[PDB]
Amino acid sequence: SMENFQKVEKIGEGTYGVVYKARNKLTGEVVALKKIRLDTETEGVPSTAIREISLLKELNHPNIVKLLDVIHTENKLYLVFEFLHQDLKKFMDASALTGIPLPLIKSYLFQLLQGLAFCHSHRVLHRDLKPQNLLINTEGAIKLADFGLARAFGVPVRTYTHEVVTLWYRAPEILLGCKYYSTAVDIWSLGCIFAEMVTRRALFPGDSEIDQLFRIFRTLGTPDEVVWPGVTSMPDYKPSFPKWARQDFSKVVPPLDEDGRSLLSQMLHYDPNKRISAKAALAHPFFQDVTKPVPHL
Amino acid sequence: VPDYHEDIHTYLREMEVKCKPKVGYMKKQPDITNSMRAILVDWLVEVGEEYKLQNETLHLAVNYIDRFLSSMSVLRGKLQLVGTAAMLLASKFEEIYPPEVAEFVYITDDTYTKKQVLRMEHLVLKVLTFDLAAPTVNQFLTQYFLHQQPANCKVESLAMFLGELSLIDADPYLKYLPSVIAGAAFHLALYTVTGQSWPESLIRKTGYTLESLKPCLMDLHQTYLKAPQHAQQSIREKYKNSKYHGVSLLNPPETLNL
Ligand SMILES: NS(=O)(=O)c1ccc(Nc2nc(OCC3CCCCC3)c3nc[nH]c3n2)cc1
Repeated sequence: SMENFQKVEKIGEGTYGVVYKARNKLTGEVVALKKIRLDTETEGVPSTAIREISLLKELNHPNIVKLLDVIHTENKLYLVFEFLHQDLKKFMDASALTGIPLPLIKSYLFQLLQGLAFCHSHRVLHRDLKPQNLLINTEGAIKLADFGLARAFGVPVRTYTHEVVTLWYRAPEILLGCKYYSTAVDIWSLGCIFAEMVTRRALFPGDSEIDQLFRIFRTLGTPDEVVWPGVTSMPDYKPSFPKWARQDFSKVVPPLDEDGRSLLSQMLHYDPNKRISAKAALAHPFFQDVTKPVPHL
Repeated sequence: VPDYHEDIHTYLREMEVKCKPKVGYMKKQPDITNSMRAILVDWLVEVGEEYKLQNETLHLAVNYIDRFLSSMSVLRGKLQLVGTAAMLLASKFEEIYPPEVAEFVYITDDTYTKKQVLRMEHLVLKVLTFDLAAPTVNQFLTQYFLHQQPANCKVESLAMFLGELSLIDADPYLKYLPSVIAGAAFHLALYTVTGQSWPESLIRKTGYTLESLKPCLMDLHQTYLKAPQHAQQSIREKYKNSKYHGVSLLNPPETLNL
């Protein structure tokens, strides 16, 4: 079954399973193989795999990792994906000295927003965007990967799993326990990633849910009824929260120009209803001169 | 959050056509009949109530069962095995906290073993080519609900009840698409409760009119009128609960005046 693939090396461990780099011996194609340990007398095919496969087969887009095949065994389940060269996290670390040039930041953001707009349009929430799940190739592309936490949503949404999104990239409506969250949770995440590409550091690196909230409040201001109607009735909202003043965005990501700060602020709006959609973001003036620089790997 | 509501509705309209079961498959099934399918479907309603499963889960299970039986011949003593695996897959796809495999073995009062349930899971996945994110009557209703003015909880619950009834009888509901059944159920519910009709705004959204909904609607009206007498009664029982405003005991209209 896996006779045509030669494993080259282990790549990492994401939401579920294990990812290896492999090469197809007949075609030459390098692939990433996600290997799923299955069994009988346990729970069978894991839900994460069922959702990932069914949704990825639907999602064909240049900024979404491509699922090429599913080799489904009685023992193991293998997902064969196109191979990407590295993750954004590793890229930022390597650009430690240089920094990522604005044209590259802009192209990567524009591309991710196309990827995301495509998911949302197809009723899919990603729910785990972070630099380890954003993969880059040697042609200037960046793609969404690790759809193991994804799910299909309904219109209007009902309550879905609360335990979602890595903490540093987690939206305030999730931290405050809202019974409904939607697409705006993925935008909040990409907004933090936009900030991080520029400053080369996490915007909100909290180590607990309350630390995370307080770091967001110190940056964006403690939200009240005026900024966000309903916040004070939210389940984990506390009237004892300190009341920090909002900071000017020029101070939040100093190298960013006015259009950039204007986009960032819209992607980090507290009220998930007013937070900009990926689709609408593509038409933001920040992208007026966007190109696709090929990165210095 | 409407920025994608029409993209999504469009895409589901495309996918219901790709995920549609074959309309005449029961005539190609040697050993099972529409009536054995009803019993299975009625038992799944009970299993969903026992485990407090989402309605969406049940609608997806049924879709899985009808698509599998469209290509796979199954003996009567195995049909519940197919149904158990389908409910397992649906719960995994849709539920925050799905029942464990052992709960599914138990619900069949040990007619089958875990190993058979898990092997059937694998075969359903293979036959459906892992294509589990199917549109359902429920997903369409929930969007149509947004067009009410004002929202009426009874109209919503009654529309859900009617759509659920449609899952039970393959003759005639397999010939109709989810979006169309949802149209008929919403109109029938809205009419029963409020006197009002399929709104103009849903004509603009769906392209469906009362004339195009007619055939499904006459079928659904009869089903609604005969529900207290049908051999399967679990949906009628479920919709007596306060969670669904007791809608199953509203009186159906005697005529629709179309
Ligand atoms: N660390 S790194 O920079 O050395 C490097 C990273 C990722 C890859 N390549 C690659 N990885 C995948 O999942 C890898 C996986 C690891 C765990 C976190 C989620 C993502 C893919 N899934 C489809 N295609 C994939 N391609 C190559 C090098």
